[PDB]
Amino acid sequence: FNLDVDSPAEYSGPEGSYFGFAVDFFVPSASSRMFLLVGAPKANTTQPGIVEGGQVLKCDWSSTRRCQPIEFDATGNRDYAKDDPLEFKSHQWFGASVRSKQDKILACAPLYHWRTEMKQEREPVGTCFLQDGTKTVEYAPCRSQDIDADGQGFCQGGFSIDFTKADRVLLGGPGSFYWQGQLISDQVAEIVSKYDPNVYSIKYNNQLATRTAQAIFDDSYLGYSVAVGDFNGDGIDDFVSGVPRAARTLGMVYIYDGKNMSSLYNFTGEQMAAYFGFSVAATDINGDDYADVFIGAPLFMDRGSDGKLQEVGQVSVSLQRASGDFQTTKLNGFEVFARFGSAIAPLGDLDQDGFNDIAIAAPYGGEDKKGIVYIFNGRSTGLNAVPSQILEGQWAARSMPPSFGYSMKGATDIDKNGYPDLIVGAFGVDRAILYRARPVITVNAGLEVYPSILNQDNKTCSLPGTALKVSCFNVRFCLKADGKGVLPRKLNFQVELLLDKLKQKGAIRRALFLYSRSPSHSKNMTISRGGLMQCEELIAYLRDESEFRDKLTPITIFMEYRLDYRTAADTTGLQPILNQFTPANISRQAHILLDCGEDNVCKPKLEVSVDSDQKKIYIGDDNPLTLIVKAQNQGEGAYEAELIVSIPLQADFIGVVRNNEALARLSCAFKTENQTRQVVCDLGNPMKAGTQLLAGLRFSVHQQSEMDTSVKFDLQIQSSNLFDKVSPVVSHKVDLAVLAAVEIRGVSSPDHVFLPIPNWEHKENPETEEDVGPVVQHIYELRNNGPSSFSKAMLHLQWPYKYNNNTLLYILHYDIDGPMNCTSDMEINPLRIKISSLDIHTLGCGVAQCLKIVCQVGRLDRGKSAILYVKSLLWTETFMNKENQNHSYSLKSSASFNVIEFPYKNLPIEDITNSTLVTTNVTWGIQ
Amino acid sequence: EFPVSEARVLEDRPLSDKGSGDSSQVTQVSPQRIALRLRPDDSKNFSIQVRQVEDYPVDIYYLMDLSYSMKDDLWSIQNLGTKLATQMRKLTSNLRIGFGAFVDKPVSPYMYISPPEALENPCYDMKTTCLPMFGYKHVLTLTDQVTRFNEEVKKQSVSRNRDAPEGGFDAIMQATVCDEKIGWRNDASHLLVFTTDAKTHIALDGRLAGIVQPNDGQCHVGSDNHYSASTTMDYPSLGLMTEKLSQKNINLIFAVTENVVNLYQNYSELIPGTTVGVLSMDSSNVLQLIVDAYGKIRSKVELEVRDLPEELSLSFNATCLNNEVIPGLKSCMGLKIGDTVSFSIEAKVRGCPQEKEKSFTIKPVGFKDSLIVQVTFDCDKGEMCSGHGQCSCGDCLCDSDWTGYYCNCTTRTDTCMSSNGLLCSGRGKCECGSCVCIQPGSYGDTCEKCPTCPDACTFKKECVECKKFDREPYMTENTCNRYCRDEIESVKELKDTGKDAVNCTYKNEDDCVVRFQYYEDSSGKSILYVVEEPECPKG
Ligand SMILES: *[C@@H]1O[C@H](CO)[C@@H](O[C@@H]2O[C@H](CO)[C@@H](O)[C@H](O)[C@H]2NC(C)=O)[C@H](O)[C@H]1NC(C)=O
Ligand SMILES: *[C@@H]1O[C@H](CO)[C@@H](O[C@@H]2O[C@H](CO)[C@@H](O)[C@H](O)[C@H]2NC(C)=O)[C@H](O)[C@H]1NC(C)=O
Ligand SMILES: *[C@@H]1O[C@H](CO)[C@@H](O[C@@H]2O[C@H](CO)[C@@H](O)[C@H](O)[C@H]2NC(C)=O)[C@H](O)[C@H]1NC(C)=O
Ligand SMILES: *[C@@H]1O[C@H](CO)[C@@H](O[C@@H]2O[C@H](CO)[C@@H](O)[C@H](O)[C@H]2NC(C)=O)[C@H](O)[C@H]1NC(C)=O
Ligand SMILES: *[C@@H]1O[C@H](CO)[C@@H](O[C@H]2O[C@H](CO)[C@@H](O)[C@H](O)[C@H]2NC(C)=O)[C@H](O)[C@H]1NC(C)=O
Ligand SMILES: *[C@@H]1O[C@H](CO)[C@@H](O[C@H]2O[C@H](CO)[C@@H](O)[C@H](O)[C@H]2NC(C)=O)[C@H](O)[C@H]1NC(C)=O
Ligand SMILES: *[C@@H]1O[C@H](CO)[C@@H](O[C@H]2O[C@H](CO)[C@@H](O)[C@H](O)[C@H]2NC(C)=O)[C@H](O)[C@H]1NC(C)=O
Ligand SMILES: *[C@@H]1O[C@H](CO)[C@@H](O)[C@H](O)[C@H]1NC(C)=O
Ligand SMILES: *[C@@H]1O[C@H](CO)[C@@H](O)[C@H](O)[C@H]1NC(C)=O
Ligand SMILES: *[C@@H]1O[C@H](CO)[C@@H](O)[C@H](O)[C@H]1NC(C)=O
Ligand SMILES: *[C@@H]1O[C@H](CO)[C@@H](O)[C@H](O)[C@H]1NC(C)=O
Ligand SMILES: [Ca+2]
Ligand SMILES: [Ca+2]
Ligand SMILES: [Ca+2]
Ligand SMILES: [Ca+2]
Ligand SMILES: [Ca+2]
Ligand SMILES: [Ca+2]
Repeated sequence: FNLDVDSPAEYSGPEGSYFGFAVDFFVPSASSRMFLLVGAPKANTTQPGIVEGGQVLKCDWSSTRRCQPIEFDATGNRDYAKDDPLEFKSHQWFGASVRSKQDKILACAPLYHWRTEMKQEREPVGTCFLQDGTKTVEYAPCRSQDIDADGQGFCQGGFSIDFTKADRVLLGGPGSFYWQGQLISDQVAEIVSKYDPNVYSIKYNNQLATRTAQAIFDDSYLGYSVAVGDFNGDGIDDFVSGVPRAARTLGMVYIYDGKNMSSLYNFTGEQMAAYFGFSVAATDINGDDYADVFIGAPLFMDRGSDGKLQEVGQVSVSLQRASGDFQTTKLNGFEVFARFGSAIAPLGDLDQDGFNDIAIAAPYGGEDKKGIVYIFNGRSTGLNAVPSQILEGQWAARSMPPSFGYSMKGATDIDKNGYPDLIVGAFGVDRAILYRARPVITVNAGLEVYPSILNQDNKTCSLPGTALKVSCFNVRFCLKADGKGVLPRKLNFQVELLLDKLKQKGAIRRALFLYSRSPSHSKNMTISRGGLMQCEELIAYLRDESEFRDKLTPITIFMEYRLDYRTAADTTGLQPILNQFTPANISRQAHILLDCGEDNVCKPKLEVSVDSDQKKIYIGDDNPLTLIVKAQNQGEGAYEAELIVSIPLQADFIGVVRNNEALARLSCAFKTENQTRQVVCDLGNPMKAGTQLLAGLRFSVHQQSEMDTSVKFDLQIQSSNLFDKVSPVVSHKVDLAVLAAVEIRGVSSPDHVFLPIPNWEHKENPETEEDVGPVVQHIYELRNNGPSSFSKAMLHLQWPYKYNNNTLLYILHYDIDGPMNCTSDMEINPLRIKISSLDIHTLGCGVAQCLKIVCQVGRLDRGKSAILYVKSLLWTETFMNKENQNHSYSLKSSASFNVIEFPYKNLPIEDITNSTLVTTNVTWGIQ
Repeated sequence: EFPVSEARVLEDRPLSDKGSGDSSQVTQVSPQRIALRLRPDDSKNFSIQVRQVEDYPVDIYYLMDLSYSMKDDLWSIQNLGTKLATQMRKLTSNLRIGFGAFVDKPVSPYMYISPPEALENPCYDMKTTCLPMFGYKHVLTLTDQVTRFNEEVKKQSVSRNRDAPEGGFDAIMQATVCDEKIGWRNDASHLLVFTTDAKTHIALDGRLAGIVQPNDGQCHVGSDNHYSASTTMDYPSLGLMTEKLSQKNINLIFAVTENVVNLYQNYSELIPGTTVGVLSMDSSNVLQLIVDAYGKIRSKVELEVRDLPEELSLSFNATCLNNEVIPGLKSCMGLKIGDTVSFSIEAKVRGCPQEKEKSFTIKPVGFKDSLIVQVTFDCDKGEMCSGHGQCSCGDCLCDSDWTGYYCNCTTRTDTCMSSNGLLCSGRGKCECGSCVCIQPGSYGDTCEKCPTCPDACTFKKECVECKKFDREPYMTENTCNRYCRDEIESVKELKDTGKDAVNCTYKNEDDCVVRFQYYEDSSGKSILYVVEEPECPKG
């Protein structure tokens, strides 16, 4: 969380050479000193006829800053014939990508143009170069025989590179095939031990590579960015590559394996044109060894309070579950237009807390598009979404934006100390910077005053000037501080003691030090060892009664403490920093004996009761719950009186009830310090004697489900008194209940069919819908709305069917949406009528013969419904244009349901039922 | 006391359908100014009206893809300009007209590299020679000579590229930030028709080509009229396109071929106020496409803010139909050119800060006229004061675009979106971002879902009994037009054959049986074919 920013290493390069576009740490196993690798595409070189071939500079940490080039290739453009080069190195952007194992470094040139061996051409296939101190070999996995865009001609491999644990360089070419892109992983000592300076192809032995996909997959840009880690079983790392144009500009992120190169897990952006995949990274952010993927979408647009879209970008941070699945989260940028996940760079431990950090970067953030670097830290819970620091760039702008943070690397420690480091690259001002992490001192304090309770008429310590024996009380402060790297031996702290801090500028400060009178004593200590609390004590007294009114407002002692510099390394000292989550403030309370007489000490009688009202929390939703507490002190005084409400997991504290007049507005406040959740309330420091409190505490219990059956809270008061400091703990369980308001909506599509029917012929033996009648479609929906979800229910539907052995509303079939299955006691669509191919009015079962469709439902949560879609069609024999009055019919449909089973078991269930009917009136309209 | 005031200051009144306004300096927004002196923690209310003034001058810039595929296109478009004017004339007096051409960044991987030099000039393989690579050329600024358009265009020649996706976003940007060259009238309705058949390069795609400098958003053209930084500056981000589109009040229309349609809609869904129209293979369909969008352009009044001190917050309660209101919204749709609407805003600062003129504006998207509001402030252990969640102290003063006791609630309606645009599908009300359906037996984020709800043949009934019978409700609430947006028509006896729509039937007050049909295709159709002469009881 804390690197040095007072004085970081300022490395520079030439004007316009994009010095810093790519960075890395060089750590040769053949030597003791580490270095800096800085890509510099667009850098003129001494290669004949080659303009801006770019280069790579090796920069020395040895405080000198002299960092000039790396001897890669000094040969200009090769030839295929007399006046016709075979390759074109001018403007190759060599340096854009720079990785390096140890002693092994791979630099590439993604814009390296090649003439085919075939016809005259200038295709951008790109090449890499792998140096090894002495031996330098060219690595062009795309300079294959096959050319043109339909092949690997515009591959631009080397666009991104990366080494695996067992040395196996992963590589990308966004233009392979039709810009689909492709990954190529080749073993190192295969790449070396196969290099023949006289061939432009080179079949590689154990080569892993992706194939040409289908047409629709063009312009996806696979291999745009690449990272490597283990996402499958054990062993070797797998290939993680970001495809910013996958899908429909949505962007995807593929993870192939390092052995088969077969596809594994995929990731997809949620918004178009956001470049989900511009950058990626695999690192374990929560100490449990399982690589975690991080994917950048620098152009993402979220929503501001105003509701409008802002271009700020998000960083999808997917955690790896041991089950093979993921627990993805998200993290949005801060300012608009500063790309945010524009460059993810996982570090190690800028704190050594046992969890890895990571630095996301907005190259256009901060004032004047100077770019900043937010350095998020890690925790077992996942990644802490709050920038523990922000590396603000400091370079103007000369021709274009500085792009500080556009490229960055950090994970190896360049200096002495046991903490990592970071290299950032601002190529708009042509420079790269080294940020040295500082030592993290964690320090425990500890302070307590001797007599805690003060007797005014106490005679023990003679005053300074005079000899007027006065009421003594001593207080000793102490502290230990152990580091974790290059720093120890002299952790020197400037401590401060203060008496009666509650006393403002009023000056009724009734506590001072012995040999010197004032509520303020100054002092500086020292320490070093792990468990060596180097201490000290001081004599303090209390002013006379005849010079101050009090009535008990605890005489609090105070302690402040801070480190000092010249506590670091030789090569320009690195001042440590105390861990962010440790306070340089500790303070205890001193009281005065008052009313604690007769027996001489306060022994309170304590009690808290609860009525247990509104005992009912329906499983499912946010159930509001208030607790009426009755804090009571019946004994003598009771210092630091306080209520300890122990709430459950699915608890959550809101506040104290003010809306109600008759209640107490306690100074309550939720807390979790230890593996315990609890509401803590101030019940009046000296809770007097016979004092009675009765406040209310509101919450909102969250469902769990088969949590057995009841949710309990635990009440107990406590205090700093020596005798009877607490009260008998009172527990209170609130009972979980079940409520699931299920309802059954129903509706006929053509609810009203006017019977004179537009041109219809009476067929002898029908074959199609047009031959029978108009469609009539009944729709039935069972919907559970109640908080509590159910696990099993039954749907019974009675359909008309016939009447006097005469059909009415012939069913063609039915469909289902949701967890439900059905069965018609009779065969549906006997006459197998396919599509086109080219007793009054009411007819509602009991009157007619039924076709009963029974259905089995099971699992309708809070807001889910199950639907039956029946598709029938009037037989049109609802005619009889003669005898009585064939006028007015109803064709009633009816469907009931019954909830038979829920997930909860120990709670009292009740069967839920009801029904609904659906009519379709076929009337004679003109007559 | 120290009363808070909202003294209106300047206020020409809406120019009742007077686009050509003879020295009446045409105004669409009611009070062109105003001023409020807010005391600490106090708010103040004020109305604001805006009108779609009839006969408003249109400016239309024709930006077409100049790829080989736009061969047939450039044929049945030369005749346009003239053909265009006649239709647009029945909608405007002063019609400006311009043109522009683009293809893709004339560079390395996009351009036809430099294989033989016999390529920096043509489409060599296929013998059909063409023009070289350009990216964004500006030929013909917006002028009166709707015929002179036919000139330049007939004189336009095609080109060819390797990469499927073209480099248009680059053009769409220049043909906006470059007002002077393009010639955009201040008081006029700016349009930018974007025609194409292929995908497109978004920002960051240009890294391949070796371009790492991001679009600055400035105007980059020279005397010659070709986008100069095309080869040195990456494609503009969907957002920068937005920022600049609103700022120059230019209307982007996406006239594209069906093959790549659905893609350009989501690009629209990200660029608010953008219109998409299905273009044709041969591209003849183009004008009947433009003159359709204009309608869409002038049928909405999305009210947009600009600047505005963080301290004061605006709350709106729009109203765009017979004084029935709709609290919360600040925009309106379904309006015909000429109608007027009002909004009613409310400034309110959370503890007056330090002085200055502090002047912010208010105006509808696309309009030039706006309400400039200059604000001034007359005011010269713990804190259980909360439960948090943006909630401050004192006793819980919520923040801008946050309401409710706990500061739980929002002021956002975007959440309560919908496909048809209408708030909560028109079956529910937006409550703290989330809709709360006025349940007709429905559910869903925006109450979209309602399988139990009555077939359309029961929803449209009220429409044909209105726009074709002058009866029933809506005829009663005066909301028969703005509401029944549908375009009815009397079917010559029998109706349609196309089995991609539904046919209804019903009995009217008159006890007669009406038979109609609900259809909908190509570019958002919804005709209500009504069989003429319903079957009534003979006698
Ligand atoms: C590298 O040297 C070249 C030439 O000396 C510089 O520019 C090239 O040549 C002219 C010189 O002004 C430029 O106009 C061209 O743009 C360059 N060549 C090409 C093919 O574009 C170039 O500026 C120098 N580079 C650096 C980083 O200093
Ligand atoms: C991850 O995404 C890729 C691309 O969408 C999937 O790979 C495609 O799978 C189909 C299925 O047969 C193949 O025919 C295509 O050739 C593949 N395309 C490419 C570009 O590789 C892959 O299956 C997806 N899912 C997983 C789990 O990898
Ligand atoms: C001592 O008093 C407190 C103890 O930390 C400090 O006041 C703030 O305490 C809160 C804890 O809720 C922190 O979040 C703030 O950051 C603290 N304030 C500041 C300025 O950091 C106070 O800083 C301490 N002062 C000293 C000299 O020890
Ligand atoms: C079909 O007709 C029946 C009755 O003929 C309708 O059912 C009810 O009928 C009584 C007649 O006394 C009315 O008072 C009720 O209001 C009717 N119920 C409803 C819900 O309207 C039935 O409604 C008709 N079918 C449809 C789809 O409306
Ligand atoms: C059946 O449906 C609902 C319960 O979800 C209730 O319906 C009754 O309640 C109201 C009575 O005026 C109305 O909403 C309904 O029309 C009415 N229906 C009937 C038939 O009276 C009712 O409580 C439920 N009944 C059961 C047994 O669950
Ligand atoms: C935020 O809004 C909710 C909206 O109701 C409020 O809390 C409610 O919680 C339930 C719904 O979520 C309701 O059934 C309760 O009646 C209501 N409870 C309370 C204490 O208001 C409340 O304003 C906010 N939520 C919380 C936990 O305060
Ligand atoms: C209801 O709509 C269908 C089309 O959606 C109408 O069918 C039309 O097309 C059929 C074959 O394509 C023809 O057989 C029909 O004659 C034709 N309709 C007309 C009016 O020409 C169908 O006819 C409509 N219903 C009725 C009663 O006309
Ligand atoms: C590799 O083999 C095939 C794909 O090549 C696949 O079935 C298998 O799961 C992969 N992993 C291992 C360990 O074989
Ligand atoms: C005097 O100091 C304290 C505080 O007044 C008092 O309680 C006690 O009797 C004396 N000190 C000791 C050590 O007894
Ligand atoms: C754009 O919108 C469509 C609408 O169906 C949806 O599938 C998705 O959001 C996007 N689809 C495509 C092809 O872009
Ligand atoms: C919205 O509701 C009405 C509409 O005019 C009015 O009270 C005001 O504009 C808004 N509400 C408040 C409290 O101001
Ligand atoms: Ca593996
Ligand atoms: Ca993990
Ligand atoms: Ca860490
Ligand atoms: Ca270090
Ligand atoms: Ca006592
Ligand atoms: Ca065409």
